[PDB]
Amino acid sequence: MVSKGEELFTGVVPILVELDGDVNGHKFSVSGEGEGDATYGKLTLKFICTTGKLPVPWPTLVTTLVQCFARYPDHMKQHDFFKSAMPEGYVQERTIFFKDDGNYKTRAEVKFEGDTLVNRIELKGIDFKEDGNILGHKLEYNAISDNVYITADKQKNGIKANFKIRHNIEDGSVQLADHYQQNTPIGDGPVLLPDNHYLSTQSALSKDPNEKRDHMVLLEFVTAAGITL
Repeated sequence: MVSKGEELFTGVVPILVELDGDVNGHKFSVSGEGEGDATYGKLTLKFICTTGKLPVPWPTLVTTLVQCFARYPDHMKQHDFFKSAMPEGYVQERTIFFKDDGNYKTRAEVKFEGDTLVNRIELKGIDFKEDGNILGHKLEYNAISDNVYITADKQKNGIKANFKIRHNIEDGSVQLADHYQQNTPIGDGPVLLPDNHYLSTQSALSKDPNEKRDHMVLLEFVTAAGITL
């Protein structure tokens, strides 16, 4: 038997992303468009900073800027919280701690508007160092790849996740970003609460050679794993 939300991801689905941010009083907005194909766990997106120059490095915003596009293997389909919450959607909140520097706090709503999957985000960043790796733009425009560790939060009818991203710094060192995540459903309907597992995620960053606005092109693959059969 196929689930309710799962049917909405059987083809290629268009994606819109909108972010409003404020980091140490530098206000900025990002808009993104692309497509997701959950059969393959594949996302292709382009993001543009609509207010001018982005005041933080693009790689720092990747995790914030739609885990419902994860490929869940057939034997793990009963563990896909993200699709089960659709089309009504879910709230995704994070705190992201940059080691020896500031933190981002994010809140997003992820839901369908008609045929389009929308991710609407507010981001607040505080306590960043003006000469640090973030505000000082010392991070490599480099891929990021890691595992998102998911567990159920039966108390909230949702999930929690934790993971670390290691951003490469221009001098060969690493800037750690510790992520803490909570997702909760927006609707009242039932959702699937998973056993422990993870999402193996890889994001490749590139540029559009014809684009003069400050932008990021992204190709991403996301696959669920860690349960055995």
